[PDB]
Amino acid sequence: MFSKFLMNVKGVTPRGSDWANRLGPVALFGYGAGMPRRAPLLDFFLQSPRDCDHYAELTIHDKGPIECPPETVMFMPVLNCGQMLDEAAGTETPTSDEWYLGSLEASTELLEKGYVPVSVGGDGSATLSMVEAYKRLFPSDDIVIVHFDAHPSVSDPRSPLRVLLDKGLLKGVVSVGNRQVSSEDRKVRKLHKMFYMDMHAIYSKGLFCIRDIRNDYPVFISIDADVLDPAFAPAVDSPVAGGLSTRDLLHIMNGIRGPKVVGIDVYGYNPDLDVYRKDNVGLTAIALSKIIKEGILKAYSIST
Amino acid sequence: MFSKFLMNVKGVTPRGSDWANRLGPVALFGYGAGMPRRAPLLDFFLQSPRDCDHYAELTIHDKGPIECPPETVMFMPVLNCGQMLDEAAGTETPTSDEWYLGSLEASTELLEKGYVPVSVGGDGSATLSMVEAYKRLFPSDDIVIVHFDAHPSVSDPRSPLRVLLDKGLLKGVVSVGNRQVSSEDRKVRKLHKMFYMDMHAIYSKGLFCIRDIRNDYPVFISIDADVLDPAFAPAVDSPVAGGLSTRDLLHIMNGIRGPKVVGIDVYGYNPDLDVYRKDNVGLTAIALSKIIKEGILKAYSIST
Amino acid sequence: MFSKFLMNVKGVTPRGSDWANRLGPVALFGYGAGMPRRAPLLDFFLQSPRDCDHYAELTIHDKGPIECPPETVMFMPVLNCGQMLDEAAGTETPTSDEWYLGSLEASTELLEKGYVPVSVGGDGSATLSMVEAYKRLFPSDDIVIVHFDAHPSVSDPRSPLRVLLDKGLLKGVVSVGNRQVSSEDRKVRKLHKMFYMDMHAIYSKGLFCIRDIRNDYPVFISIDADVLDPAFAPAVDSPVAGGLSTRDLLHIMNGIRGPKVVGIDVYGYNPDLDVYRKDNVGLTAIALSKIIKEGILKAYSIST
Amino acid sequence: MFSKFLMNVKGVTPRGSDWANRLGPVALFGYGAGMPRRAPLLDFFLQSPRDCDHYAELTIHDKGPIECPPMFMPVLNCGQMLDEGTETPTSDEWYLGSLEASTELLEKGYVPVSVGGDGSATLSMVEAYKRLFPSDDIVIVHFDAHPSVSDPRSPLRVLLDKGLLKGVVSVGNRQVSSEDRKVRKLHKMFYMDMHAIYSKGLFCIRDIRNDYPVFISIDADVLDPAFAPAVDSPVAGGLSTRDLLHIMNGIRGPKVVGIDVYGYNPDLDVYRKDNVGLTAIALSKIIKEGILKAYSIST
Amino acid sequence: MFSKFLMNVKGVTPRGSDWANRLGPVALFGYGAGMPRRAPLLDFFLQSPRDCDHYAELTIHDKGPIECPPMFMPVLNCGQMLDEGTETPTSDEWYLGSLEASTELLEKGYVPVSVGGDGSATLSMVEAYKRLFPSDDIVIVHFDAHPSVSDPRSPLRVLLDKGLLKGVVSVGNRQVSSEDRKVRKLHKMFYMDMHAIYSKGLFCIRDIRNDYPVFISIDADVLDPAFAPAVDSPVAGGLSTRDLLHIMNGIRGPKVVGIDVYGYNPDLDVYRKDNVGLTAIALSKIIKEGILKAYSIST
Amino acid sequence: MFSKFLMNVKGVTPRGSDWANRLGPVALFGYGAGMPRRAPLLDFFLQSPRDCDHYAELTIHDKGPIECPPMFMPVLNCGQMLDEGTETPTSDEWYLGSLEASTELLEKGYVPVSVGGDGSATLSMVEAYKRLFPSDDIVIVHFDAHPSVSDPRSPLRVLLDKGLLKGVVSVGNRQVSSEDRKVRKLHKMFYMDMHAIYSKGLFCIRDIRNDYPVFISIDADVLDPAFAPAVDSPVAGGLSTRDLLHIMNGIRGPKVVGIDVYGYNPDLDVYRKDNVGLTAIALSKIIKEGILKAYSIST
Ligand SMILES: [Mn+2]
Ligand SMILES: [Mn+2]
Ligand SMILES: [Mn+2]
Ligand SMILES: [Mn+2]
Ligand SMILES: [Mn+2]
Ligand SMILES: [Mn+2]
Repeated sequence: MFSKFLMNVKGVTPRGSDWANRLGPVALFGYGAGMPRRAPLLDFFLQSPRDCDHYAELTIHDKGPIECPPETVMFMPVLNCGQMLDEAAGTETPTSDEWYLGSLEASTELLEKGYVPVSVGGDGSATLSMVEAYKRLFPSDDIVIVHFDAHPSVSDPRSPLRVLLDKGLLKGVVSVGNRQVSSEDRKVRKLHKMFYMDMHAIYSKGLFCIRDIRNDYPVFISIDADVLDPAFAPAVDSPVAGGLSTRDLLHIMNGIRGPKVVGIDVYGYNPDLDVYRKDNVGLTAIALSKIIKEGILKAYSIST
Repeated sequence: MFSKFLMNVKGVTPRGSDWANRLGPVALFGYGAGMPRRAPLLDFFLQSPRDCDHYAELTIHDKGPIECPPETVMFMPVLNCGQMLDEAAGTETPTSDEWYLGSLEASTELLEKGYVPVSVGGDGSATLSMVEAYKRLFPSDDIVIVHFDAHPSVSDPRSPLRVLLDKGLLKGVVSVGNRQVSSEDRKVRKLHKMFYMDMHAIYSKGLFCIRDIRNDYPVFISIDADVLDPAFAPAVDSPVAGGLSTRDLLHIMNGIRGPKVVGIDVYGYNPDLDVYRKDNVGLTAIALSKIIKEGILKAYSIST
Repeated sequence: MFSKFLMNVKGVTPRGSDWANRLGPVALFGYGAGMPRRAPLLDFFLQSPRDCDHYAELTIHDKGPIECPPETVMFMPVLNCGQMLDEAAGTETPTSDEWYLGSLEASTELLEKGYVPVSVGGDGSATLSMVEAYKRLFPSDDIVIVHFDAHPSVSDPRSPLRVLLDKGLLKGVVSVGNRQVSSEDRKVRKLHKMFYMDMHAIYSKGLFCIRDIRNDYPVFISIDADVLDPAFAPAVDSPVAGGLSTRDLLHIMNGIRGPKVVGIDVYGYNPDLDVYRKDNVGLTAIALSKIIKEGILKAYSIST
Repeated sequence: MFSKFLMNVKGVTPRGSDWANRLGPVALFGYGAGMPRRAPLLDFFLQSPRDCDHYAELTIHDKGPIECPPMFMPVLNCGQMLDEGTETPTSDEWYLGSLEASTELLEKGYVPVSVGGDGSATLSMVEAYKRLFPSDDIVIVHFDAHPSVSDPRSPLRVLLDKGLLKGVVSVGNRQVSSEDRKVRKLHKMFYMDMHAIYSKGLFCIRDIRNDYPVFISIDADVLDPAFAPAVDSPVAGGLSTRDLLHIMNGIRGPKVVGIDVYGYNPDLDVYRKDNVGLTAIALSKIIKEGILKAYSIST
Repeated sequence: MFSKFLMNVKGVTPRGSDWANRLGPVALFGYGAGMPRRAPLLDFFLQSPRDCDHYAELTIHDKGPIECPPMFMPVLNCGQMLDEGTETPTSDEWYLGSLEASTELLEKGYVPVSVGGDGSATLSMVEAYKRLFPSDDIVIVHFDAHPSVSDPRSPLRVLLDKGLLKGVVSVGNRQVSSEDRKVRKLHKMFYMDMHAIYSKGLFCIRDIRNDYPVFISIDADVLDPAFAPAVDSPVAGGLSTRDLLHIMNGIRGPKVVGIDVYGYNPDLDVYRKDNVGLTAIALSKIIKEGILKAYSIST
Repeated sequence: MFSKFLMNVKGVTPRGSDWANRLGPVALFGYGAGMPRRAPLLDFFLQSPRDCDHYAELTIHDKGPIECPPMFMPVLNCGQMLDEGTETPTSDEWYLGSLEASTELLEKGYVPVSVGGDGSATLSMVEAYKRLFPSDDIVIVHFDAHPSVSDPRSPLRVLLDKGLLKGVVSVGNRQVSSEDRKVRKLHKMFYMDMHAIYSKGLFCIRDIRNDYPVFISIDADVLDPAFAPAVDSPVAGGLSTRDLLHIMNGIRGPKVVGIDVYGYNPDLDVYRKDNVGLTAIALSKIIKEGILKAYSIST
């Protein structure tokens, strides 16, 4: 089912010793749980340009060894691991648990090898397995999640974030851009000392006057695409109007401080729900392609 | 023609005495003058979530009696009155005057029963009849209109707003978000002491630094969908680029002060003009669904 | 090929002596290099309303003589020159050089006659020929370009902007809204004292707190449509997410200071790439129609 | 008695026909009610420079005729109301003296500017204007650390109570009592307190919307005691001189009916080693820009 | 010795049962360690007006019982700690005196407010609170131009070192040494220096997020010397009185454990011609709003 | 004559080879033209603390060799130009004295910092630099309440007229005359007046874009008289000390050619009860951060 994906992942050479005490490198793979079988996002992202908002450039490599560039050239090595699902191994459509353990292995592999995992696409359950993987290899390390979502997503006890909280696994969590808050959410937001920046807060209180995010701990970044306004990311199953611009998000992302990025999860993208140009290119693919690129930049250039 | 709609409306139980000196409740109906017969907005709005931007929840009821929830639970009772036009009573397509008197009755009924009327869909002529209805039952009460529109809409002497002004019916009017101002408009804006916030004013002067709207009088809120940027609400017959985000509008809405809301009119939505996702959901329906919800919130939580 | 266009352009009466020492008038034409043969933008713009953001009105005239309105009525005379390409002269599709010399003549003609040229549509090469034309008639005059683009567009030595720089033709250039900056770009940005406002700068540093653009020299305004966010102008071959709102651009445009506008170039629009409403109207056409109108306003009302 | 002062005022030539449909001119005099006989402020201002914050210049004249120039600012010096017996006027003597003086100057076409005093000049000058122009509506922009409407004797409270004002704006209050709030409610007065201004960020106050003729009243104690200590009953946490200068610039209206700068007590000032007081330096600046406003107010 | 002062404090009636689950009441006393025997501040504040910046009013009582009212603010005046032999107490005499006094007042249900001194009152008052409530966590909001943690003798450094604080916020520092930064690192203290505040724009500081009981400590030298010159070792480029007033308003928390206003030296003040000091006017204002905070703190 | 002062300056060891391609070092001296013989400022600053606003520290040396350290800030004290006969130097004596002194210190590799005076030090120091480095272009950032270019005798007007400057920035002007505007036009000088700064909101001034070597000139009267009253001809509505501190921080450039802090007159100051002047406290702070800028200027 995923075999082909995990096999080469296991055959990935660990990061070189030349990478002495410096951030990176970044391993990138496609994850498609809860989403239709056609997952263009990973493939779409790779064809997109390399130049970033900040003055640096991505370099994507299908194979190792990932050489460490001089701490000055501003290249950003990224290991393409391809799509987790092999769109050839029959028409088998993996289970929830089948997706979890598949993702769990990839992250456990890439982390032990020293790479910073960036899952792309999916329904956000990758956030769960990727975080549990990290605390498995680094039980001492504390983790804080900056979670971009229009939904606080902690009501359902099965929700990836709520689970992490329930299992006493997080040092803290920041909820950026919520605009659909329920009674259950408020209760959980109370019970768990959760810092949160709802939309009316962000927009009315400053916009530019965003004092960054003070984080002293390794950071996991998870971005539900519906955090963006439906006019920027319409390819979502649960859209809520009054969201972030792509620029809005790009800004807040840059202000995330911390020692290291434990991993990154960009999800919520459904191609059957997108808004397409006349050349059949979707708005949300254009939006999320940018965000993924700058997410990788944060993994390479995060600080405190 | 509308008969079926008005009949049950007449059979609506007045607000209970339990509602002692407190805001609400809210009655909601569909109005489709000047728009194609298929009016999904009302139906689309009802299927949308109940949780609001601010920490409260809507409750929609097809029937009375609308019990008053404890002044703490944060539920927001809404009486669904359904679509004014009965899409079954032949293919008769009502007249301008036929729409006016139909709307006029509904508002007169719901107001005497104590409900706050919220018209949804249409071309904005509901604003005219709903306001005249209020001043009919409350001739002593002064009224101020916060009017969201890309067009000042007071040039044509037949325009609902201009008529209200011409008939000496308003204590004042605020024009938010205009970006197509004609010579005739400026003349009328002069003649009638009209306060107004054009787009370049709003955007350049603050954005966040919006000192709210100081209103001492009962407020009618009318929102032409074209006040929003065509990228947020493309389903408009007269789009003008450079408008409000859904967030932009949501913000300014929250800063509307006053004793009570006399009524709310959300209009300008044309489904034949919308931009649709691949699952045939329109951008403007997603946008206006949010706005309607928060409009209802203002009726329940307005102050000075 | 273009003959029909240039012929009447040559037969255009020069601006009257009544236009004593005052800004304008404005000549407008359609330019389609690098774009599909169907170029609706010019035609779409003309059907759009006349009223501006600022309190003035456009007047479009197919023929002279362009009378000077009293310095108070706030009318803005615009000479429609029509589409450069005659969509009738066979299916001949002009060359790069064929487009350059065609454009070069039109600008040279209209400038000597006293008009301010505004090219509409195309791939931005009109910027090159229009500027060289101006310095041909006014070799003493210094020129500064305010360039709106998501790409700095100076890497390729053939690029219109880079060429102008390389040929020592500009007093200065301002690059507004870049978000894809390469190594080559940074080198050229260094070598040529180029002032520039990237997207993260604009958005994080102020937004409203934009101290205008201090220009002491005649200004050429060139606007690649991709400076706008793909949600506002998706009809671009190279979209980059995280761009300007139409409002964003409108704002920054207003803050352009200078003695006179040497010319205006609005380009980057590809109808085969647009996002269309259900009535087959494209988002980018709605956006750029507004921008073109306000661009004309700047030519008539620029100052220092 | 003031005797000599009124003589000069009564003998003042009316504004020229060249002045038709132009703002101004400005009549300036010294008023010392509630303050010690030594009132240096008028003299100190006159000694102060002529160039303004905005790019224009004052021109001061002890006598007419005040000709109208094409970017200069003509000012008629009318001198000190009280002349040097040892007469110490009563409240009514100061009132009727000011009321008469202002009534003259208004008819002459000038814009009256009272300097010094305890703020009672505001009462007589507004009453003077509304006596001559009952058709005109009047709005007062009042700069003060105190709402100054508790005491029924207060010039403002009186003006409000006699149904004489279309509205009042209270800028920079930071000592509001229960009684103050009561009066603020019934007379429906807009007000921008100190905690408000600073929290709202001072810069994003472009202006104050106004369509009626404006009277400007500035209790010196609106400024922080570190900028204007020469005040009876000072309240800390006030405006910088720039803060006030800024907010003044944003005052809109057709015309200025008059200006009253008061609250200055030299026996309470903080003096440099050369015996120049901080408050005299501050208020000298403020007065100059008030005059500029009289010449350049608009909507 | 203080003798008489403690007598009154020990004989203070505890808070009424009407006060149950309401913030307050407030106990107020004068503390003069490190300062000359002439300590006018307490008396000066008491003479100052009662109306606050926010719309409420103080009510001062020399004796109980302090009844709980439905928008008034009850304040218990406990008077000057030192009574007029020529006894000049030692550091330990001031410490044990304050420590005892505060321990009493806390048990009585009152919120202690020390006035005057050198900031050593902060030490004893926090220690008093944590002595009675070891379960309670404590966070200190510290206004000072100096981080004041270099000297191991400093009240703050001691409090931190004894593992007594959940956290500390240092607002308005503008003289930070290498040693200061070292201590700031290991004890993980949040701090908002002067260059930060102004560059971040003062207005967009809505509040400071806090869930634990708060002690407020205000070294007077945090204000610019032009607002509070009566300080030993002044540092220019500080807060306006409004600036401080603003930042104070944004202090969040369940309850105020106590307040210490210090750094005031009358021999160093700048005086008006009527011998009233600038710093007394400034700090009199600040003290009033601190009391309002004790009554209206929340989250 | 200055005699002794120049002796020390001429005998100053040049900057070490360790200093190669590093900003600094800094030479500091006292200059007293146009001011009374009692010039406490230099001594007062030297007595003031060493820690800066930004996290670094000054180290002051009366003599060399000034070794280059890996976050300390070496400062060479050159002392008072005038030594205690009763000689009172002429304009030319102060000019040629300063011009010679600065020419030496520049060749030694040091960055000259004049302290005190009437602003004529700006003239000689710039002339000194352009005498040694005609290839270098120079831009002056000038802090002043007066554009100070009306008088053809003014140091700035002279510098401009002799075609010696690539550009000039005038920050904080609030008294602009017709003649000033004329000179501002022809010499094309950028300027940020007071009404501009405050209306533009002070916080959103990240920096000033500049690619040429910078001379920093600070007339003390740019600050509000409530912060710096010790100035001849004060103008109200100026910068807070923080305001100036902030704007200074945003000065960009490759190197600082020199710094001139002037306008301080102790006979005009406002003194605390212990006879310490407000302006000495303010300007002592400002001088320290100027030195930090010399060490940390960039683009
Ligand atoms: Mn979501
Ligand atoms: Mn409209
Ligand atoms: Mn481009
Ligand atoms: Mn007062
Ligand atoms: Mn201190
Ligand atoms: Mn000066």
